[PDB]
Amino acid sequence: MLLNLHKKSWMEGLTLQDYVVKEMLELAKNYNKAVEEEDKMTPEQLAIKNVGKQDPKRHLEEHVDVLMTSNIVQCLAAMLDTVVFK
Amino acid sequence: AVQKVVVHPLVLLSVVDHFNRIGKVGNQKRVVGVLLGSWQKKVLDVSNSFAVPFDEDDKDDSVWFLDHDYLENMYGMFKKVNARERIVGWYHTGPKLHKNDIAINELMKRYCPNSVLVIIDVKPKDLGLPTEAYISVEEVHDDGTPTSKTFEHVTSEIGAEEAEEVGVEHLLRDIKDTTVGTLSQRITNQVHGLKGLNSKLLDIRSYLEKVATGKLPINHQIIYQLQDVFNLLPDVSLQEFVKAFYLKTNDQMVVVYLASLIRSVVALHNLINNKIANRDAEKKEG
Amino acid sequence: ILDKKFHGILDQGEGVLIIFDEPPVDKTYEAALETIQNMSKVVDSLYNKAKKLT
Amino acid sequence: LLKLFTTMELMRWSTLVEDYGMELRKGSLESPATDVFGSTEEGEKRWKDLKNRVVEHNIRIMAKYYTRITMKRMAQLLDLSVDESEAFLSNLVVNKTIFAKVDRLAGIINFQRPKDPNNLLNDWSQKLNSLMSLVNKTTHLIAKEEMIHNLQ
Repeated sequence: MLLNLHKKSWMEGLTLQDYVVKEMLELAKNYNKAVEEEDKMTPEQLAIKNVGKQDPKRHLEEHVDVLMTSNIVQCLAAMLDTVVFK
Repeated sequence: AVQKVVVHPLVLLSVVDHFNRIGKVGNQKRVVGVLLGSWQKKVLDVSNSFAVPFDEDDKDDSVWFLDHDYLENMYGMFKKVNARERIVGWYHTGPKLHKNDIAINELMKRYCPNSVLVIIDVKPKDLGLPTEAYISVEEVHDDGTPTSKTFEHVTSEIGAEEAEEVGVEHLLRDIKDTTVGTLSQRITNQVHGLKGLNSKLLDIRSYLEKVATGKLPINHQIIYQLQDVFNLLPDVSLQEFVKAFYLKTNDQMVVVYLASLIRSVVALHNLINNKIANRDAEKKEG
Repeated sequence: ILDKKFHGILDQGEGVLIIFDEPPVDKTYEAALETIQNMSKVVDSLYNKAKKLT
Repeated sequence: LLKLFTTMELMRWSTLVEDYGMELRKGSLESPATDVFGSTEEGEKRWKDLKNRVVEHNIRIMAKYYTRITMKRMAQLLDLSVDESEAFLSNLVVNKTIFAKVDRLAGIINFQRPKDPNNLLNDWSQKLNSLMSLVNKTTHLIAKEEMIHNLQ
């Protein structure tokens, strides 16, 4: 019951009250441009030569999962009209 | 007065432990107790509660017993160890209300004017929400009786506090916060859709039962008056959003163009890293 | 309207001459500018890819 | 005068001209009627300021109450003329504080939002506002279920 009242209270939304859908996508396309060009500028400077040098500085660019989960949220929350309505 | 609260599950285990006190020895089978409340703001707050030794009989259903040393000087010992905590209300089980409720309301109002009691459940396998909160005002009626202290409902909610899940969430281990996109919202979907339209099936069913044999909600005309607030959308026989035809077209527009563009760029993320990393670490044969 | 602009398109039969555009759309622009160089990288890597095999 | 102060009562201006041209006749008291109305000077500009106020008030309340409207029906429902609305609305656009819209080829004119640039609040209004009231309908219709199940 505290598991229930932790992912029912201590995580927001009492589940009647979640289904931010759009202004979060305005801010998220700000994200999906600003994160994107930095995802662009870096891997130009990957090991485009034939060097056998072995010393990396680690930054792990990738930025995939933000896009992925945020846009699954965007598509299934754009679903909300056809879902909750009819 | 009382509008919304902040309630922490220490009161909940303080219900369940007195349930352990009177369950195996079960003779009157009920947990009725007193809700101490750190009344800070218009929003209420609780960090303590105690269960009174108590009975409640069925015949004339107004025989009931506090323990006023356990009510007064235990509260005084509590006030000595914590003066911030004071009384705000009480709690009980047996979610079916009854006639003695208004009597313990009469006595709970003299301790705190805007008091609030708590209907609980000992096993919530609910939708769900936790336990209940009221507000006792006097609206008397359209009837003309002496004063009607009918229980009006406060919308109940739950707050939080630092360092109060330390071992419990450690024991459950099934905590999964960041997964919204597959499950955490479809649970809400199932929940609000099915569980709201079946409460609405109780609405049509109960109120058509009032049509057949029942109150037939006259003189609380806020029932159908608020079904009009539902009836913002009538949806007559063509379902009537053919004015939202182009609006829904323009709504599908934005997110689906986001889908097309952004997910093509998501492919451009995935594929290049996957192919380069795999071709490197694969052709390195040793 | 010809030489200079304030982006007033010729709105002959309305009565406002509505002056409108959305200049920030440049997420799409920026992604195009990405693709142009992303596959310059890929094509530069293809030399290694089709070279170190055979 | 208080009746003029909240939608001003959609009326004929000359009826109020009756009701306030009696005030120069009214009583021994005539000097406020002189200062406002009985002046062949600034008080005549106060007459025309009342003209300004009545057409401006038609703008003030009807610029809320506009979806689509013809030109000349407006022009005659402004307690004034049709072609005179050229100057009598050029002043209301050098007023420049109401974004507006008119068409002279078909007469259909309109004072409104800048042509639906953001479609969101339709969805937000319906879903969040009304349907969160509807998910509150669960929370307070079980409360009213408890209300009726006091006596049930």
